[PDB]
Amino acid sequence: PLLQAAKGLAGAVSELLRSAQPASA
Amino acid sequence: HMPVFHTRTIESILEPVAQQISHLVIMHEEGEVDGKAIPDLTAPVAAVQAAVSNLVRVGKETVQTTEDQILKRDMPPAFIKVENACTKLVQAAQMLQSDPYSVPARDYLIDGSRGILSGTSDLLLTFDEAEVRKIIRVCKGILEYLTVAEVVETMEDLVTYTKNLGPGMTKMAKMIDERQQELTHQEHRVMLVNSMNTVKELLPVLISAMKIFVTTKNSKNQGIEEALKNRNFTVEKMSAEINEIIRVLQLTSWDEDAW
Repeated sequence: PLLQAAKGLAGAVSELLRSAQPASA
Repeated sequence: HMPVFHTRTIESILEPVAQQISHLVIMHEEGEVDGKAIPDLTAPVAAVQAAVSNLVRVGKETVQTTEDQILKRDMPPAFIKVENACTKLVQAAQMLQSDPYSVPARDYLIDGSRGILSGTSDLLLTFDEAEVRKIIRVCKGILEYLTVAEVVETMEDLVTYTKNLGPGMTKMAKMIDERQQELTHQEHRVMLVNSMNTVKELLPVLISAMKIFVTTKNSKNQGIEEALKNRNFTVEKMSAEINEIIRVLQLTSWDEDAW
């Protein structure tokens, strides 16, 4: 379903932004 | 520039990512943080590409399974948006894997992330407009059926009328109840709720006026026109309450330019 698919995209983008943070900081 | 989240569902899904983007921007204004290498983002970007591809397929399935022409028109432009933004993210990960300190790659990262946020918002909004249109179709059904009251002259047609209307009302009320919980403005919630409450109180009153009318026609006491008029007044007050609900729902949406 659409809502779950958007939750997954929001999740992937959050993980991406979190990974973009310097190692470490 | 940044998208507005109109319902509580949309806010819960998107708000946290919107916050994450702002945190990254603010973090980069600190001297200890800017200048530092952005780690390898190939894999995390692959995940996003996978989630974008899933979202586009689910949306396409939603476009090929619906009767909603407005939806069929609005979704695609949103698919293009998130796919374009996803392309920027992919590009930035490439740039950053050769130059981890690129400033323009970091910009592509932020722009791609913002674009996915707004593209997803647009899509969720379009889907939300369509759900609201389903609610409006039910209300409009009830509105139409209320005029069927005018062709009911026998006790048998009355029982049929009542059988059919009761469940339609119950269904409208549930949908309105569910909807009021999605709204971010209390003004709209109480309007919707009070209107639905008034229509529920008017039902038994309408059914009683219809019965008095049928009875009068049969028994023949001469007061038939008073009975008709009273039934019509009830239909009229109910129809105005429903039109108010339809209008608040239309006010609660139509939100984007699209369609």
